[PDB]
Formats: sequence, structure tokens, C-alpha cells
Amino acid sequence: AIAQLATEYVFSDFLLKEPTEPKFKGLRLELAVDKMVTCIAVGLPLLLISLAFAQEISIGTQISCFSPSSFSWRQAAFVDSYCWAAVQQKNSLQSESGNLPLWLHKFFPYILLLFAILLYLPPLFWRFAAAPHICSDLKFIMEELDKVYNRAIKAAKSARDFKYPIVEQYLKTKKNSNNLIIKYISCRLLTLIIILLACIYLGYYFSLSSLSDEFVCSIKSGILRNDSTVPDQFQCKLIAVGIFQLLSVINLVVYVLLAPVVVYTLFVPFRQKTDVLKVYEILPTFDVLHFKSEGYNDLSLYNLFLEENISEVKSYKCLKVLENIKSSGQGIDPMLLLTNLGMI
Amino acid sequence: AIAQLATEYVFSDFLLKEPTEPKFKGLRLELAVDKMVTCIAVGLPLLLISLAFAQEISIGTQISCFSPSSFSWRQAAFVDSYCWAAVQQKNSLQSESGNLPLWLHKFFPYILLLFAILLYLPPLFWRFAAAPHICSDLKFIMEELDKVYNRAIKAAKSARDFKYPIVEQYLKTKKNSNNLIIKYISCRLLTLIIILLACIYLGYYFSLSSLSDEFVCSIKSGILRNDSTVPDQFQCKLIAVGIFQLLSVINLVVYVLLAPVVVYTLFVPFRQKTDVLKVYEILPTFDVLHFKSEGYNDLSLYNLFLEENISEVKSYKCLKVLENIKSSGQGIDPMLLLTNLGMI
Amino acid sequence: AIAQLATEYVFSDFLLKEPTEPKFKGLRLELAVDKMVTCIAVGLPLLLISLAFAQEISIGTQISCFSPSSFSWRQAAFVDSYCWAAVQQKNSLQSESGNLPLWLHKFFPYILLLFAILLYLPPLFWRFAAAPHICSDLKFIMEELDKVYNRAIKAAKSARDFKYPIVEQYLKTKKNSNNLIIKYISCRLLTLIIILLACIYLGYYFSLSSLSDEFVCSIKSGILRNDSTVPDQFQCKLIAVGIFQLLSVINLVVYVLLAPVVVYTLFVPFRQKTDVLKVYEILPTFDVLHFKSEGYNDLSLYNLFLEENISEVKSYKCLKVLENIKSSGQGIDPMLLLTNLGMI
Amino acid sequence: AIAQLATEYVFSDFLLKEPTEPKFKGLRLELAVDKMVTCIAVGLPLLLISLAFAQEISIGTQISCFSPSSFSWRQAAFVDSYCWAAVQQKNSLQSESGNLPLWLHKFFPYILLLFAILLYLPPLFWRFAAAPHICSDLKFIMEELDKVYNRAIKAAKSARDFKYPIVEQYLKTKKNSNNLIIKYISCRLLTLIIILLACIYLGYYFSLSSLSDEFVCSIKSGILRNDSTVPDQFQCKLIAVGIFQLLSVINLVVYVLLAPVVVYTLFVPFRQKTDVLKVYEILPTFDVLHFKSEGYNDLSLYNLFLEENISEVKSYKCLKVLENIKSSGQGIDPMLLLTNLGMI
Ligand SMILES: CC(C)CCC[C@@H](C)[C@H]1CC[C@H]2[C@@H]3CC=C4C[C@@H](O)CC[C@]4(C)[C@H]3CC[C@]12C
Ligand SMILES: CC(C)CCC[C@@H](C)[C@H]1CC[C@H]2[C@@H]3CC=C4C[C@@H](O)CC[C@]4(C)[C@H]3CC[C@]12C
Ligand SMILES: CC(C)CCC[C@@H](C)[C@H]1CC[C@H]2[C@@H]3CC=C4C[C@@H](O)CC[C@]4(C)[C@H]3CC[C@]12C
Ligand SMILES: CC(C)CCC[C@@H](C)[C@H]1CC[C@H]2[C@@H]3CC=C4C[C@@H](O)CC[C@]4(C)[C@H]3CC[C@]12C
Ligand SMILES: CC(C)CCC[C@@H](C)[C@H]1CC[C@H]2[C@@H]3CC=C4C[C@@H](O)CC[C@]4(C)[C@H]3CC[C@]12C
Ligand SMILES: CC(C)CCC[C@@H](C)[C@H]1CC[C@H]2[C@@H]3CC=C4C[C@@H](O)CC[C@]4(C)[C@H]3CC[C@]12C
Ligand SMILES: CC(C)CCC[C@@H](C)[C@H]1CC[C@H]2[C@@H]3CC=C4C[C@@H](O)CC[C@]4(C)[C@H]3CC[C@]12C
Ligand SMILES: CC(C)CCC[C@@H](C)[C@H]1CC[C@H]2[C@@H]3CC=C4C[C@@H](O)CC[C@]4(C)[C@H]3CC[C@]12C
Ligand SMILES: *[C@@H]1O[C@H](CO)[C@@H](O)[C@H](O)[C@H]1NC(C)=O
Ligand SMILES: *[C@@H]1O[C@H](CO)[C@@H](O)[C@H](O)[C@H]1NC(C)=O
Ligand SMILES: *[C@@H]1O[C@H](CO)[C@@H](O)[C@H](O)[C@H]1NC(C)=O
Ligand SMILES: *[C@@H]1O[C@H](CO)[C@@H](O)[C@H](O)[C@H]1NC(C)=O
Repeated sequence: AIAQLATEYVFSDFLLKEPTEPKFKGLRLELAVDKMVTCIAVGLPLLLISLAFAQEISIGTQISCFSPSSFSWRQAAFVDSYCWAAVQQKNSLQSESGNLPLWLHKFFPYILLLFAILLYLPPLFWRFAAAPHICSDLKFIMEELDKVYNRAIKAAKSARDFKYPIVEQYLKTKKNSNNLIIKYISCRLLTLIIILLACIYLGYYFSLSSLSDEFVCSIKSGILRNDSTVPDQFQCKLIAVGIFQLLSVINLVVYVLLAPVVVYTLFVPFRQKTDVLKVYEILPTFDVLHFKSEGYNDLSLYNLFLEENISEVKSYKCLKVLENIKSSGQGIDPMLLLTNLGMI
Repeated sequence: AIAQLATEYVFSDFLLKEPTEPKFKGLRLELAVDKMVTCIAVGLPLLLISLAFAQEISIGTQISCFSPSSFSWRQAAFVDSYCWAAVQQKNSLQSESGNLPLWLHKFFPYILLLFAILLYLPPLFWRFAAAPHICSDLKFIMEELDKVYNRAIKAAKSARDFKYPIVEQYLKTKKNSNNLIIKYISCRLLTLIIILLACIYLGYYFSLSSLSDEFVCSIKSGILRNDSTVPDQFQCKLIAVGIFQLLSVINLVVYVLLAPVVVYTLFVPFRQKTDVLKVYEILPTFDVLHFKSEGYNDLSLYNLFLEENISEVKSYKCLKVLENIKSSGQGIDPMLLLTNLGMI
Repeated sequence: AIAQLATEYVFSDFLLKEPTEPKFKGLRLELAVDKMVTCIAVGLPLLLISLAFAQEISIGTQISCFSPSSFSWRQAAFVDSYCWAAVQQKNSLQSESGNLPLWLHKFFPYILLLFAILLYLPPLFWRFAAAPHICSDLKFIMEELDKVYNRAIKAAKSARDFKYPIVEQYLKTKKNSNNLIIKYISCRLLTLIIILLACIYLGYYFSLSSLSDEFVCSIKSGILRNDSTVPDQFQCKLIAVGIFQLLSVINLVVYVLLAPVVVYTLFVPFRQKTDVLKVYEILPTFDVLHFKSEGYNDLSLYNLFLEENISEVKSYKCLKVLENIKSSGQGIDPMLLLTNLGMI
Repeated sequence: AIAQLATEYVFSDFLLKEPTEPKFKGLRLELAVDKMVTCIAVGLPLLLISLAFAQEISIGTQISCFSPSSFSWRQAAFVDSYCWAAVQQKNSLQSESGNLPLWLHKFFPYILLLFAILLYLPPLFWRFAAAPHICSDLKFIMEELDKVYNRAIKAAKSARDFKYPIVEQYLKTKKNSNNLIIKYISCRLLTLIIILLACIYLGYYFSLSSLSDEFVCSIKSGILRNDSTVPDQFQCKLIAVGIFQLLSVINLVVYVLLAPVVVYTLFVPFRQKTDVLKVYEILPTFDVLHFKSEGYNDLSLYNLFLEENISEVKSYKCLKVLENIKSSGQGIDPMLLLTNLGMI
């Protein structure tokens, strides 16, 4: 039913499932905006496919040819099925709009499924190629941040009663390499191109005259070519073509609204803001150097992933509340850190 | 529905399920490229089979023979079913394209299922014959790497405050044996041959005239042979043949795009690059000798499997970050290793 | 659907499920070749049964008798159902090929299910009679091997810083008894005989003229015997008989390919090779005596089961890597064993 | 589908499910032969019921009466349904074989279900009445055996470096009481009687002329009794009667093969062999007295249950391997027991 389709595709965790494995425990591995874009671009065409053939919206068979009254039920059924299979056969049918509109009307669900698969492909390539590496690197970075926070609080407590910036060096090294950012931009660009092509196709499909679904059909090949009792042609109409056009314009609207989001996603350096690591600069055990901005490198992408999935880090949360309290400046950062006692 | 089939076969973990057993905990046991190739080559023909008979794309019955108006519904049904069963019986039907096109049109789903099964067979043979051995060997290798890393860090800590290369000897011994690599190449080659045969068949099927689905049928055997009221022949058409041809060309395109991937897979030594063990050479407890390249031996395959599923090793990750930091050369490898404190 | 059947029967763990109980944790209890043979011989006929009546391959009802035009729909339905039930009644129908072909055409699914059940019976008898005993014995043997390995490594460590061969005596005693091997050979032989009988039946079924599905039917018993308006006979055809013959020849090919595998399985002593226990002979705590070969006794079967499910034993894996390293001979077996430190 | 029914009823754990409760952890509570007999006798008739009405074997409706051509579809449907309901009404129909064959043809599924339920009743009575008691007693016996084995090995170890036979006294007391064995024999005898009655019924059903399914039907009661346009009688045939007879003879064959098994089961004392407790007689802490044989008492049944579910006992397994080694006599039983070190 329509409501069942809605529950499956919008109100359920459709493509929102976290990786089912212990390797990525709590790691999104995909930005929220990218996940939203993929979920829409994939589950919208599927939802429209399901809707267009819902038991309520669908009168019945997808084509009716209006055989003569003399024709029996199965003769008329032969006519309808023959014309359905003959939309491909150009000789059989003669339609003013041509045969491409008939092909599109017959295979619209296939085309929507193709667009959905093509849009799901780049996210899958990301999740299967560049996701494990970033997952491991980000897990190491979070562990290093937790360890340095613990060491700093232990030092502060000892004072009240190595020291090498490994994480900073690793981030600096990531500043050079760009394979991950190149893959990310390539997959986003392919998604954008697929969306644009889908928009072109949907606009063309919705621009039809709405009468191209009606085509003339001739069961006059073979032994029936010279038969007399059979009329030379029939009036066939492809039902649900109006529904297809409505859903196609809906998908076109959604995709044109979505494309600016993908374009904004492509410009990762601009998105790289609100320095996540700036909060850690007040730790004595952490060097006061952010050095993450203004670069078409994997460093900006790692900064984005950190700003996305750093809320799970207790040390980061503690430092964030310390920073927020520092806005008033009533107290002192080391005193607040010592009082917090948030090692684990 | 179409969307349900898509969710099952592309958006779900179809053939992507990890081995459901404690023996292989986190071990892929199959390269990512090989898994992708198998998943496509298997779940594409199944998806096309499901699509070709979807409740929306399917007008109804798969053949209609256009019985005379005088014929009753069940007489016409007898005609249609008789011709459906008589596509095999050459005498009954007379078609310009022959009888092989009719056989193919009737049994296209069976042929796609056969290709899917034949393509799934070599992966299954691998997973049931050569997977347990490589799993055990690779688990031992990872355990040995973890143990040697722990011993090296313990030695470094003791200095700050046996020694036999068992793993290196085991890898060197693997350099000689080649049964695993021979099995891998044989299964990949069989997959490639099956893909090529499927491409040949799909090209032949799509090259049909598109009118071979229309065949002349004669229910004139037995007591009806000399009956007069029955016409000497009927005009039967195999519905969904156009859909079969469309999906067959789609599968042909996918398989021709996939075959280069399989050929590239066959050349494992070329794939053997980015030495995974090179990072471990900086450990005092590990001998400085990689000795893994340029060989049609199981050593290259083991190197590939390591480069695939070594990200799960904390010691390997730590050594990798140490290597990446060494690019700048600001610090020292032993000092960084001591500061890391990543025993477990 | 066809794809659903494929997923259930070939791509899923159909009859590949491990024993659902804590008694056999990780124990196959069935050789890989035997499991493959049983899985094929059982799930192939079931798959063919499901395929032959798939919603796509099936035109509709399994028999159509072509009642006269004057006959109403339910009169024709009576004719068809009567002939379907009268394939058994020899007097009612008169077919050139006889009545056995009609019986076979009607009950082919039943015959395939019968063959599947008969082929599944010997494996079930094995798993319910001789599996618990071998499971317990093999678990004891693995525990003894682990314990002796632990004792030997402890002795080596003590030197660096009872002694009775219970397992060897148990294996020697198993050398005498042969009930398990006799049961194994009997079940394999029964499976082979069932496969041969199935091949005979399928060859006979596929050798039919292909026109035996068309039989003459007479609803002329009872009050209708002397009725005039009803024709003396009808032309009935059993639909799906061609599909049955195709699937029967497929099953015949599979079974003839499989029978050599079963024959090879029957010769267990030849299969008994690559001595698993030879690796343990280098342990000081283990006597240097294999004494397992060239016998129609349960010892060979136990050797096969060990070679099958010994990879799960850490001590065996360690000894195997020690053996492989010994190929070069660079080091020493006791030194390598001491350095391994693989007690648990 | 047929394959689905097979998977449910033969290839699945149909009635093979262990008690879903912590009270019986690993205790069969039912002998293997009895479980096999019950599973067959119950799931065979159910499987045949499902098969006889499978979507493939079933042409359609279960009765067709061949109404005149003048009759409309729903008039013919009224005729068919009336005759279906009138098989009971003797006046309406006049059949040569009588009315009992028609009753049986109509209610064969009900009769098979009745036999299945009646055969499942005694096993259920056992499992709900006499199973908890034997479970508790056998769990106590196994615990006592484990404790005495532990005490004996501890004594042997102490020597190398109460004593009352509670279990033997309990078994001796069980030698007197016979309520459990009486219940077991009664349930087995009732199962045998039900099987014999089912065989009688199936033989009678299969001995029919095969034409009793065709009966004459008269819709001539009420206002239609003196109606003229309606014929005085119709020719009705009960479809699937041949399938019923085939499946009934199959069930008859299975049950006649099974009855000897039940008779052999009834003679429990003969089955009481291969003394399970004989292995424990070599323990110093266990008295050398078996005293379990030649009795129509619960002791023999307890011996059977022990021989069935004693493999799960580590002490029993250890003593069994000691016994098997004693066949050669090379070593000594106490020395082997001390060396085993199998307390837990
Ligand atoms: C997904 C991508 C490939 C879709 C591409 C656009 C498709 C949907 C449409 C939009 C405009 C269309 C074209 C418009 C006009 C013509 C001229 C005609 O004489 C032949 C077909 C041809 C050349 C059409 C082919 C299909 C077309 C290119
Ligand atoms: C992503 C955004 C830009 C998509 C907006 C939809 C645009 C591309 C659509 C809307 C209307 C469409 C046009 C409608 C009609 C025709 C006439 C036909 O003979 C050729 C294609 C052509 C000229 C279409 C080309 C594509 C089109 C201009
Ligand atoms: C999967 C593999 C086996 C498929 C092999 C190719 C199949 C699909 C096709 C492609 C070309 C075909 C052949 C083309 C021409 C002829 C000549 C004709 O007089 C008999 C059939 C025969 C000999 C065909 C047999 C089937 C064929 C070989
Ligand atoms: C894997 C790649 C190479 C597959 C590409 C598809 C090729 C092999 C296909 C496409 C068109 C096909 C041809 C189309 C028509 C015919 C004529 C027929 O009488 C014999 C087969 C023959 C000659 C086919 C042979 C196979 C063919 C050449
Ligand atoms: C599974 C086993 C039992 C199958 C045995 C073979 C079956 C399928 C077939 C193969 C050959 C067949 C026989 C061939 C010829 C004849 C002669 C005829 O006048 C009576 C039937 C009889 C005697 C057939 C009986 C059934 C038969 C034996
Ligand atoms: C396991 C292997 C050997 C099976 C190979 C199939 C063999 C046994 C098949 C293939 C063709 C079959 C024959 C085909 C036709 C007939 C004629 C009939 O009147 C009697 C049976 C007989 C003679 C069949 C006997 C069995 C047969 C020879
Ligand atoms: C499950 C048990 C109760 C089944 C008992 C046997 C049933 C199936 C059958 C087998 C033989 C049958 C009897 C055979 C002959 C006659 C004589 C007739 O004039 C009245 C019915 C009567 C008396 C039948 C009654 C039903 C009967 C007893
Ligand atoms: C468990 C074993 C013994 C069952 C074997 C089936 C036996 C009991 C079957 C097979 C054929 C049957 C007979 C077939 C025909 C008739 C004639 C009828 O007027 C009375 C019942 C009677 C006489 C049946 C009695 C039961 C019968 C003898
Ligand atoms: C139909 O009849 C016409 C008459 O002109 C003839 O040309 C043509 O070949 C016939 N077609 C068939 C299929 O027999
Ligand atoms: C049909 O009638 C023809 C007349 O020539 C005859 O040859 C043939 O045998 C008959 N067929 C049947 C099946 O009776
Ligand atoms: C049908 O009529 C014939 C005429 O010869 C007669 O012999 C036969 O008994 C009748 N059959 C029935 C069932 O009344
Ligand atoms: C039918 O008509 C007959 C004429 O003899 C009469 O006896 C009978 O009562 C009538 N039945 C009904 C139900 O009116």
C-alpha cells in the first residue's frame, strides 16, 4: 500500500543503516549532507516507481487497445499484449510522437531504477574503497586525542597535588596527500552529473504532449497480414503515463533542489570551518597549532569528518564546555579542567 | 515490486555477507574487487530475471495466439498453452527465424539463472576449499605481527627505563608453494570464460530480428489433425521478448565492462604493490627483509590479502602512522614508537 | 520468483547449516565433498521442481483438452480436470506412448521430491547415528593434542630456564574397529545407487517422443457414456512436459558428473593421505609413530575428519608453520617452538 | 510449493526441536528411534496432505459435475458445490461403490490429519508426564557420576603425590518401580495400534475401484424437484482421488516398514545391551556391580536413556577411551586415568 511504501522509504532507516560490523562502532563514515543527498536521490525514484503502480492509483493493466466488439476476450488480450511488445517494433505501430515516447512510457520504471542504481554506485564505491582508511585514521586520531587529554589532566592533577605531537604530525602529513579528497570530489561530481542527466530525461519525459501514450497498433504481420476480419489497426493507450509524468516532474523538482546541495558539497574547503581542533589548543600537552584550512587536500575532508563525528568524544565535549565557559572568562581553563575530572 | 527487487539485489548485502562463523572474525577472505565482480555477475542476471516479469512491466501471459472469434476462452487458452509447450516440438510450429530463437525466448530466465549459478560456482569453490587455509595462515601472521610489535615496544620501554623471524620464514616458505595462487587463477579464468560465453549468448539473443518472437503454431496433431472447424494455423507471439533483449544487452554491456576487471585480477603479481610489510622493517625485533614481489606464487596472493585486511591490525596502523610522520623526518622512529604506547 | 528460488537453494546456506547445538561447536561432522554431494543431489531436484512451475515459465494450467466451442467454460474445465484425474484410469484415455508416460508427466515433481528425500536419508542417518560418536572422539583427540602440545612447550620452557601416549593408543584401538567406516561406506553406496536409479529414470523420461504428453481423453463413463452431444474423445496435452524433460536432462547431467565423486569418496583409504599427525612427531612429549594408512577401518575415516577439521587447532597450526619453516632448515624445531609461545 | 513443503517437513527440524527450556539442557528425553518413528508417522501424512493440493499437481477445483451447455457458469458452480455438500446426503447421489468412498474421498485430508494427531498424542503425553521425572533422575545420575569420577581422580592424584554408592543404590531402587516403563510401553503400543489402523484404512482406500470418485448427483430436492429444464442427474467426478490413492499407498508402505521398528522398540529389555555402566567399574570409588539387565522394569529404560545421552559426559568419555585402550592392555587403568587429568 501507499502508506507501507512511505514507511519503508521515508519513515524507516532506508540506506540510513550504520555499518553492520564492529570495525566502525559509532563512526558515520559519511557526512550528514552526503547521506541525505544519497538517500533522497536513491529512495525517491524507487518510491515513485512503487507509487505509480500502487493498487489504488492503478486502474489495472498498463495498456488497452479497444478491440472490436466481435473480438473475444482473449483476442483483445492478444491485441493488447501484442501492442505492448510491439512498442519496440517500429513497423507495427504508427504514432505521431514517434516510438521513443512509447519506449519511455513502457520502461519508465526501468529508467528510474537505473538512475537510482547509478546514484547509489558512487556512495557504495566510497564506502567500499575510501571508507575503511578514513575510519582507521579517524579512530586513531580520536584515541590519540583521548590519550593526550588523559595525560594532560593527569599532569595537572599531579601538579596540584615523549610529549611528542604525534597527532599533529599525522594531520600535517595528511595535508600533503589528496587521494581521499580526489575520490570524494570524483564521486560527488559523478553523482551531480547523474542527477543532471536524470533532470534532462525527466524534463523531456514531462514535456511530452500527453497524447503520445495513445498509439496506433497493427497486428498485421505473419498469417494475419492479409486477414480480412481483423481491422487494419487499433487504438491503444498506455495507462499510467500521466502518473509517470507527474512523478517525473516531482523527481525533477527534487533533483534540481538537490543539485545545489551537491555543488556546495563539492567545495569542501569552504565547508572546512569552525575549527574542531582549536578547542584542544588550551591543553599543555597539545601543541598550539591548528594548521588546517585553505587546501584541496585530504586534511580538509578529515576536518569535516572530525567536525561530524567528534561529538562522541568525551574529552572533546569537556574541552568544548571549557571553551564555552571561557567566553565569560570568570574562571581559568586549567582550574576548570582539573575540577571537571573527566578522564573517562 | 521493482523497488523491492532493487533493495534486495543492489541496496542490500546480497552476497556481501561476511562468513557467519567465529572462525573468520573480521577476515574478508575475498578481495574487494573479486567480491564486486562476483556480486555483479551473479545479482545482475537475477535482477534482470526479476525485472522482466515484474507486475508492472508484464502485461500478462507470456504468449498469445489470437484464436478465432468462434473459439471459446478455454479453446484459446488451449491454443496458447499448446504453442507454449510446442516451441520445443519443431513439427508443430513453422517460424522463419527457426526454433532456436523460440527456445531462447521461452527459457531466457533459465539461461540467466544458469549463468548466475556458473559464475557463483568458482567463488563458492574458493570459499569452501582455499579460504580456510588462507584464513588460518593470515590469522597466524597477524598474531605474529602483533606479538613482535608488542615485544619490540616492550624492549624499547625497558631500554628507556629467541628473536627468530618466524613470520619471515613462513612467508619465505609460502614463496615456494603455489597451490593457492593456482586455484585463484583457475577460478578467475573460469569466471572470465563463463562471462565471455554469456556475452556471446547475449549478443546472439539481442541480434535477433525482434520478429522471431512471432511464430506460426498448428494444433493439428492427433484427432484434431483432420478436423475442419479448427484453422490450419495460428499467429502466436512471445510477449516480453523485447524486454528480454533489452535486459540481455544491458547484461552484455555490464559483462564486457567487467571482463577487463577479471583480466586485471588474473595478473596478481602486478597487483602486488605498496609493500604492506615495508612498514614493519623499522622494528628492531623484525628483520629488515621484505622479499615479496615478482612471482607467480602464493606469496603475492598473501601480500594482496594482507594489503586488503591488515587495516584491522592496531600494530600495523601504528607503524603506518609512524611511517607517514617519517616523511617529514622531524622526529625519530623509535622515539615515536615509545611515545605511542599502543601495545593493545 | 526464479531469483528467489536461486537465492534459497544455491546462494543460501541450504543444508549447509552447522549443527545448531553446543555439543558440536565448530565441528563439521561431515566432509566437504560429502556435504557438497548431498547439497547438490538434494537441492537440485527441488530447484528444478520450483523452476518448472515458476510464475514466468508456466503459461497456466498443466493440461488443456480443447473442448468444442459449444462447450461452456466449466464444461471444458470438467473435461480438463477429468482427464487430469484419468491419466491413471487406463480405460478413459488411449495414448500411443501408453499410460506410464502420462503418469510420469503428471507426477514428475513427486518423483524428484522422492529422489531428493531418498538422497537426504543417508546423510540424516549418518548425522543422527554415527555423528555424535565421531564428534565426541574427535573432540577428545583435539583436546589431547592441545594438552600434549602445552605440556611439551612447558617442558621446553622449563629446560630453557605419566608421559603416556593416550591419544596414540586410542587411535591404534580405532584401527581395529570398523563400524563407523562400514556405516559411512554403506550410506555412500546407497547414495550412489539412488543417484544411478535417478539417472536411469531421468534418461527414460527425457527419451520420450515429446508427443506422449498429448493423449486422447474420453469422458464417456457413467450417464455420459451414451450421451450424444458430447464428442467421443478430446485432444488433451500435458503442458510443461518439455520443461520437465529439459530439467530432467539437466539433473541427469549433474548426477552423472556427481557419481564419480561418490565413487571416489567410497575409496576412503586412497583419500587418506597427507598425514595430519606427521607434524606432531617432532614434539618430545609425543611418540614418533603415525601408524595410520592402508586400512578399511575407522582409522582412515578419523584421519580424513582430522585433516578436514584440524585447522581450528592452534597447536596444529603452530606445528604446521614449524614444519613449513623446517623445509629450509635454517633454524631448529625446538627453538622455533619455544620462540612461538603459542600455549593458548 | 512442493520444495517448500519438503524443506519444512523433511529437511527442517520438524518435531526435532529440543525442549525450549533451561530444565533440559542437552537432554534428548526421547530415544533416537522413537523420535524418528514419531517424526515419520506425523510429518508423512502432513506432507502428503500438502502435496495432494500443491499448486502444480492440482488442476483446480476438487469436483466437476459437467452441467449442460445451456447452464450458466454459476448454475454449474451451484451444481458442483451442491454435489460436494451432498456426498454426505445419500438420497441426492447414487454411486455404484456407495457413499463411504465419497466420504473418504472428500475427507481424506481430515483423516490423515486425524492419524497424525493421534500418533503425536502419545509422544506428547510422554513428554508432558514421564519426561520431567526421567530428566531430573538422569541429571542427578550424571552429576553423581561426574562427582565420583572427580573424587576417584583426586584420590589417585593424592596417592601418587562417606564413599557410599548412592548412584548404585538409586539404580537398584529403580529396578523395582516400573511406572515409567509401563507408560513407555503403553504409549508405544498405542502408537503401533494407531499405525495398524491407519494401514488398514489406507489399504481400503487404495483398494477402491478408482471409479468410485465418479458419482451421479441429483439437484432435485425442494422447488427444483419437479423442475423440467434441469436434468434429472449429473456426472460428477472427485478430482485428486488418484493422487489421494497414490499418497495413501505411499503412507501404507512407510507405516508397514515402520511398524517392525515400533515392535522392536516395545521389547526394551532386548535393546538393553552394551552396558554403559560397565566402563565405570574400574574406578576405585565406584563399586564393581552393574546389576542392570533382564527386567521389565524402569531400570532397562534408564539404561537405554543413559546409553543414548551419556556421550555428553566428559568422565564417561574418558572412561570409555581408557576401556578402549585396555583392549591392548599395554598400560594400566589407574595410570592412564591419572595421566588423563580430565576432572573438568
Ligand atoms: C540519461 C541521458 C543519456 C538522457 C539524454 C537525453 C534524452 C532523455 C533525450 C532528450 C532529447 C532527446 C533527443 C531530442 C531529439 C532527437 C531528434 C530525433 O530525430 C532523434 C532523437 C533525438 C536525438 C532525441 C534522443 C533522446 C534525447 C537526447
Ligand atoms: C537540470 C535542469 C537544467 C533541467 C531542466 C529541464 C530542461 C533541460 C528541459 C525542460 C524542457 C525540455 C525540452 C522540451 C522539449 C524539447 C523539444 C525536443 O524536440 C528536443 C528536446 C527539448 C528541447 C527539451 C530539452 C530539455 C528541456 C529544455
Ligand atoms: C554458453 C555458450 C555455450 C553459448 C554458445 C553460443 C550460442 C548462444 C549460439 C551463438 C551462435 C549459434 C550458432 C549460429 C549458427 C548455427 C547454424 C545452424 O544451422 C545451427 C545452429 C548454429 C550452429 C547456432 C548454434 C547456437 C550458437 C552457437
Ligand atoms: C565478449 C564480446 C566479444 C561479445 C560481443 C558480442 C559478439 C560476439 C556478438 C554480437 C553480434 C553477434 C553475431 C550476430 C549475428 C550472427 C549471425 C548468425 O547466423 C551467427 C552468429 C552471429 C555471427 C553472431 C555471433 C556473435 C556476435 C558477433
Ligand atoms: C527408480 C527406479 C525404480 C526406476 C526404474 C526404471 C524406470 C524409470 C523405467 C525404465 C525402463 C522402464 C521399462 C521399459 C519397458 C517396459 C515394458 C512394458 O511392457 C512394461 C513397462 C516396462 C517394464 C518399463 C517399466 C518402467 C521402467 C523400468
Ligand atoms: C547412469 C547412466 C548410465 C545413465 C544413462 C542413461 C541411460 C541408462 C538411458 C538413456 C536412454 C535410455 C533408453 C531410452 C529408450 C529405451 C526404450 C524403452 O523401450 C526401454 C528403455 C530404454 C532402452 C532406455 C533405457 C535407459 C537409457 C539407456
Ligand atoms: C481407523 C479405523 C477405525 C478404520 C477401520 C476400517 C475402515 C477404514 C473400513 C475397512 C473395511 C470397512 C467395512 C467393509 C464392509 C462393510 C460392509 C458394508 O455393508 C457397511 C460398511 C462396512 C462395515 C465397512 C465399514 C468401514 C471399514 C471397517
Ligand atoms: C498392517 C497391514 C497388515 C495392512 C495391509 C492392508 C490390508 C489390511 C488391506 C489391503 C486390501 C484390503 C481389502 C481390500 C478389499 C476389501 C473388500 C471389502 O468389501 C472389505 C474390506 C477388504 C477385504 C479390504 C480389507 C483390508 C485389506 C486386506
Ligand atoms: C497474404 O496475401 C497477399 C495477397 O496479396 C500475399 O501477397 C501475401 O504473401 C500473403 N501473406 C501470407 C503471410 O501468406
Ligand atoms: C484424419 O483423416 C485423414 C483423412 O485423410 C486420415 O488420413 C487420418 O488418418 C485421420 N487422422 C486421425 C487421427 O484419425
Ligand atoms: C446407455 O445407452 C446404452 C444403449 O445401448 C445402454 O446399453 C447403456 O446401458 C446406457 N448407459 C447408461 C449408463 O444408462
Ligand atoms: C412438484 O410437482 C409434483 C407434481 O407431481 C408435486 O407432487 C410436488 O409436491 C411438487 N413439489 C414442490 C416442491 O412443490
